[PDB]
Amino acid sequence: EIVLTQSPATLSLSPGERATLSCRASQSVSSYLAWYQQKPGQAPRLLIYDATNRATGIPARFSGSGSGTDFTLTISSLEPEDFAVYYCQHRSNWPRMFTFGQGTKLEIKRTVAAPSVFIFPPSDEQLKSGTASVVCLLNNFYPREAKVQWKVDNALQSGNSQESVTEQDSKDSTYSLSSTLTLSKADYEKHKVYACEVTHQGLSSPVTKSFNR
Amino acid sequence: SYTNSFTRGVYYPDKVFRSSVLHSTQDLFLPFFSNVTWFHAIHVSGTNGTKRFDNPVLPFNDGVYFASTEKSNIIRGWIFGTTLDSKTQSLLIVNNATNVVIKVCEFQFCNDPFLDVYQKNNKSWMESEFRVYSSANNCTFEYVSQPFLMDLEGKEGNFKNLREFVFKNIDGYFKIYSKHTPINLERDLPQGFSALEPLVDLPIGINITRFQTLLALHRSYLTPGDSSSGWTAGAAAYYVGYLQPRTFLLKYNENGTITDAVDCALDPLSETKCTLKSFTVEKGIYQTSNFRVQPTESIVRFPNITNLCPFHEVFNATTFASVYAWNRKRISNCVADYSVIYNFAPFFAFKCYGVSPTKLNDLCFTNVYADSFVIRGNEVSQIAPGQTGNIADYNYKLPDDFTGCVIAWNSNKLDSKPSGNYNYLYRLFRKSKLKPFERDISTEIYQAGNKPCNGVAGSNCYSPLQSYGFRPTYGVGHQPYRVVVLSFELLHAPATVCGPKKSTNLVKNKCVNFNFNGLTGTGVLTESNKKFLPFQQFGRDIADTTDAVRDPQTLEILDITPCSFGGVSVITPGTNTSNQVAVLYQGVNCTEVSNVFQTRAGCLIGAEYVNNSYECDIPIGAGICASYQTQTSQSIIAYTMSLG
Amino acid sequence: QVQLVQSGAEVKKPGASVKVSCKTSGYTFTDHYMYWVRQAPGQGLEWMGVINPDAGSVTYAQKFQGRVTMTSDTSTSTVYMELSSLRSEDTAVYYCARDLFFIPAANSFDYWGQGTLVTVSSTKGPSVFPLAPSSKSTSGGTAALGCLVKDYFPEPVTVSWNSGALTSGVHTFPAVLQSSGLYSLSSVVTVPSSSLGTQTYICNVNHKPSNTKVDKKV
Repeated sequence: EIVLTQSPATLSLSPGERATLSCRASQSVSSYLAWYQQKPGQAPRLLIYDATNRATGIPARFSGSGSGTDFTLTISSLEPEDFAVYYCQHRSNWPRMFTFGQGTKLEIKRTVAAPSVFIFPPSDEQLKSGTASVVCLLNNFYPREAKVQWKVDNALQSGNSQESVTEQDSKDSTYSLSSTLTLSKADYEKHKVYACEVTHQGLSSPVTKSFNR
Repeated sequence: SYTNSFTRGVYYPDKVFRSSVLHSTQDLFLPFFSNVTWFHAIHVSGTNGTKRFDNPVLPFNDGVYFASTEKSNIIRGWIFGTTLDSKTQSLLIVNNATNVVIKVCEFQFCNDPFLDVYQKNNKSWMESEFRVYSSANNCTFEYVSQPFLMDLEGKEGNFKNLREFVFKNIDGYFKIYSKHTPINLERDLPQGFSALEPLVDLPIGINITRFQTLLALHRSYLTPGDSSSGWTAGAAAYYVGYLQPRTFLLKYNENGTITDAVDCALDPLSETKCTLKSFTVEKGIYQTSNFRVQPTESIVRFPNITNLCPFHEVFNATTFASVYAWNRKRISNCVADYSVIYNFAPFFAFKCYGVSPTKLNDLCFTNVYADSFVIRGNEVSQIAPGQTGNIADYNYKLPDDFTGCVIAWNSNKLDSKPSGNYNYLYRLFRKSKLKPFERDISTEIYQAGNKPCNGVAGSNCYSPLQSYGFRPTYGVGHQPYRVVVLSFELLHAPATVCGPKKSTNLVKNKCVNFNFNGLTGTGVLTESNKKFLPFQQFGRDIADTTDAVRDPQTLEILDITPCSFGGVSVITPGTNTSNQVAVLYQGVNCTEVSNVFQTRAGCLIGAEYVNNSYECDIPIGAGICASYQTQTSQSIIAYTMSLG
Repeated sequence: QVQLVQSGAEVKKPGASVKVSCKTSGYTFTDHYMYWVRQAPGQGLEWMGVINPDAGSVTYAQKFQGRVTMTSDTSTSTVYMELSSLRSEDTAVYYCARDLFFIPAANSFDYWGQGTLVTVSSTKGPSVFPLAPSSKSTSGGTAALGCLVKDYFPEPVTVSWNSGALTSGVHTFPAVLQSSGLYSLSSVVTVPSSSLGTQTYICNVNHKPSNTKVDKKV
């Protein structure tokens, strides 16, 4: 089928400017395309259908255009209620095989915030259960770009760490990242030094927080 | 006279390209090693001096293999026709200089179509005089064909010009084939394989049972003294073949050309290579019973039609509603028959925007929505995919993917009435633009500008209705035209309306390929008085072979006998040694159709029983053994195996 | 107003069938097509598929192609969708969408439902573990308190602090599917270092499917 692919997939702009998200294809879909808008936590709404005309209940700022094998959306002025994920879908006539793309996230452009690195050792109550989980906290920072490194006695560990990134806050447009290294009680008591290395664009040098058991 | 066409008569059946495949098709080809009607077209001069020539009315049964060895202008035309009395369309393919005048006209030209050469080398001259034809009637089809339908001639010591034309009697196209190939010898027979590519395909249809060739008269000056006896050596000789339905196995080459062919029928070696699919046949039995030739006819279709869908009352009823309340009628759980539509009345615009009208009965449809409505006379085409009309934007609108039809006709006889005609409306005033297949049956007062119109309407406000005055004195453009659009949706589902499956008239007592209600096979259909159960449709014998089937049409019982003639076998000693082969019809006493010897297992045709005893080379059966020995010039012999 | 109401939550097992309904309202359910779209966590819309309101005229997708049956019903005007043999990759939020066009044609989706979080796993009980910061973790005069909840697959948990009295600086991370098949997330809150030891902070964990309420003091 028609592999609808979107090139940018991440359009970081500021509220007030104009945006142009592209979604190209292969076959002639000049008059066969739809535009959606899926905010996190609700259902996707129809943004632009038929790729040329405006839908109902849509503000005048949303204006779409394009023909052939190259389409794009032309937003007039970005608003706080506009930052969401947008998709594209064509209407195949004979074989009903409506396909979608991948989505483009619209972020808010601000200053480069520095990630506040915090590390939390596992409490004795969790150690009594036989499990150990060290949490490395990364709050109030620019778009997730901080790969988390776990060093146990200067030895790099991989495969046993899980990362969780929150959505963009509506108050300060910052992000939060939490890394949890799950280890057994024996492996936890076997070693002494545990470190969390953070490398982010806002940091001139990698900041590593470590503690001694 | 007669001749033998060794391996000539093969052409490309279809236009599909193929490479390195061995496909077998059932068409009308020329059988190998046949008796082609050899006719030497030369001058005949009698004792009295009257010039004469042979020109019989050769019958065009189903096709010919007309070849020609003309030098310059001896054979430059053909004549086709079944009546030749101004009753059917003829075909005069005038192969003039640098062009070919293909004229399909119905008239009676003459009985002896004579024509001279008149080798005028002038660029502006007509060689086809008015002596060939004398009548002039309405012609159905004609063509110019700027590339002349004639091969190039060569001038050399012994390299002559060879060409052949394969014609058929297909109702769709004439299937004209042409190919040129130079010969290398002057005294050897043209033994070789040369396929013919389709040159032109005239889309004309007419019954043709006979044909006539167009030779050159060239009797301007007989030059007495040198041609007193007519002719000595020979000017040209045209061959006349006859195609027969056969299952030819074609072998395509790497570049996509036919280098050889297998008859698969009427020939023991061809039948062996067909049933074994190998050229170098080994020493085996290789039974090929019930698969030899069996060409008779072609009757294959699905019987047992059923309840017709309610297409009526949508093309012919009492009164159709306007575009205001256009009626909808879905059609499901039935099989559509798009043949009674045309019988209603001569239409005005049969423009199906999604499929071809001749292809409606070739695919299944989920549900057809029949929407009928009466409109004005100058808007018959406004209701079409992508059209912005006052009755196509604020009323029933078609989308950009309408895979249906816009069938419409004139109703100036049923819907016309000498009155005010307050029956129909069109509702020109509408708030928004109607989406595809949107029906608005509301009567709210329209309001364009700022004007409160709750109670009644004034000047700024309008009513969503207007009388569609259809006066009988009005001409085309203001007459009531009934339009019905059959919306053909495409959903992969248990579709019902596939097509009007209509079988043939149940041919019997004839060995044809039968396909009745799913089951497909071959054999003969005979009469049988078997009392089958009312719910049983298929029948099987004790040997799991289809012996009788219930007619899906009106109550009748048939009996499908295979005609397996026991078991047709064939012995081949290998193509590497020689090509002589023999057939053993196991289960035949040499009476149910050359050396003939009856064995204990069957009738061996193609070998002689030798009283001597040798080693068993090819196991025949019941002690019989065959081999290929140099008997005193080698042929397959038959003998009893030596046990010691 | 046209408002398509759907079901709530639904848990299942590998190799089963889930029945999710999406009732229509406001408009006459005889003319507008309905589609069923899947939204995977983190991914986008995946499959199409239309169900005819009048008859059984359906069109399933190419990925499934036989393992889904979309029925129709004109009595209560409600559609159904029974996906068969749910695997570990079918856990998503299924939606029901209408069309701007009528029965014959179909351009796009305009009216959507509310979703239905269908998942495939084994149910169990949750567990809460407090996360206490070290004495050397005080950087920039601020401190972070956290609570690590674990062993719970469903995610309706709303980790509130002091019964919702503390809302500034509270960050609730999304749940992550562990290797054992159970989700777990942590909730952190930034508090000044001067408030350490003087103010009592209690993280309130509530799990409705298991009816478990645990208040852990930090």
